[PDB]
Amino acid sequence: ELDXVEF
Amino acid sequence: RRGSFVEMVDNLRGKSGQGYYVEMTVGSPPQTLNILVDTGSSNFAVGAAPHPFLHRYYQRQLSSTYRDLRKGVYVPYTQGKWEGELGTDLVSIPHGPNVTVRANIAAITESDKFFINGSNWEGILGLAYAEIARPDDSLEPFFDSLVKQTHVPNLFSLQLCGAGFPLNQSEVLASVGGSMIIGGIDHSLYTGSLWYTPIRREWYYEVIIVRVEINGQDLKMDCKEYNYDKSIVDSGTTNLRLPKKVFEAAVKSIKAASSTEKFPDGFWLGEQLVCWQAGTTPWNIFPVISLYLMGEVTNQSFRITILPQQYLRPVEDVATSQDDCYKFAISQSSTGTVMGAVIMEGFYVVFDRARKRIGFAVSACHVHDEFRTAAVEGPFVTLDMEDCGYN
Repeated sequence: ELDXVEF
Repeated sequence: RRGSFVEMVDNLRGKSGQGYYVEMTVGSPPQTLNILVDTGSSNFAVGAAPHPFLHRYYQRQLSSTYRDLRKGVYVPYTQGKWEGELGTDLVSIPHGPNVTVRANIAAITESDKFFINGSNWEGILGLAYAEIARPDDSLEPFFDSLVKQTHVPNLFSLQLCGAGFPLNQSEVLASVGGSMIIGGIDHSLYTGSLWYTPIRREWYYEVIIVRVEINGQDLKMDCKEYNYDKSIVDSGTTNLRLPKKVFEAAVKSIKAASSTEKFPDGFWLGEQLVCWQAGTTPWNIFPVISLYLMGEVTNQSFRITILPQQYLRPVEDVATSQDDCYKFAISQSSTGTVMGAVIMEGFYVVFDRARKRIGFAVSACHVHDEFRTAAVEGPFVTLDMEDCGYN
């Protein structure tokens, strides 16, 4: 359930 | 066989679905906070104000060593996001090396779908490189500060331990979830040898997958597809995520291998749980998955193999019954491969920043049965591996 950064 | 980093062994708590966290202190006097270990980002931040899902939070006005950088920051993730205020303060890790360093800290003032009800963590430790830090690479990540300010070797290792069954909040709090060894490698955490793959570029912890097998059968795709976009190792992502095309083919293959039992699409889409009578989960009908990674030697590769005990995530039954239930922890991605928590639970993972490589070894705490085990094996002759990297 976790989906940790966008670049 | 030995290890030798006892003060750090068993310093983690949590599970794949809510994340693994470590205890830290910030400020003077020390304020104790639970921090999610996240290798998929580079910002160290903490809730700095009341929130329904937070039992405690960072109080800058109470820290004599706090320093205000007078600068806001915005951080978006694949899922969830937050806004905060930049500053610095002294930081320590009770069950970590015995050093204190001054690191950058984002005091989170607003967030959306970031914090999780009952995870027990209140901040995040972005362990990746400055290149992906927000606002920009000038905000030195926590691990860079630690290494620059102490004699701790530029390396950390993670043993995430999945239970193989669900844990209520009381259990998660009372149980050991694993180990994060800062500055070293503890041999008591793995069996067999450590195999290393090169870190392609220092931003995310990027690697290159050169082949994929489902129960020994080649998925047979152009290897660039396996890294279409990129392939990263991320402790803060629950699932093993694959580029859409790879995912579709992998699920087709996993379905064919386990065809002695039919499951609803909601299951394969990772939306709904599947349950079996207590103790009868048919592990043997599900295939093992092998990911081949580029080796450190030219034309050489190695593979890591996980079991369904890794990719089937334990979840409590809808009716809290005595059935053994799980969700399929492999899902698609439009942003490359993500080797998340469920994959890491099968191995001891060494993030050797100094030598720009990542090591994998069978975890001493991986879940399995009496017929199969996770594995790390090599070497295999593989040609044109860099060709697999996406540009």
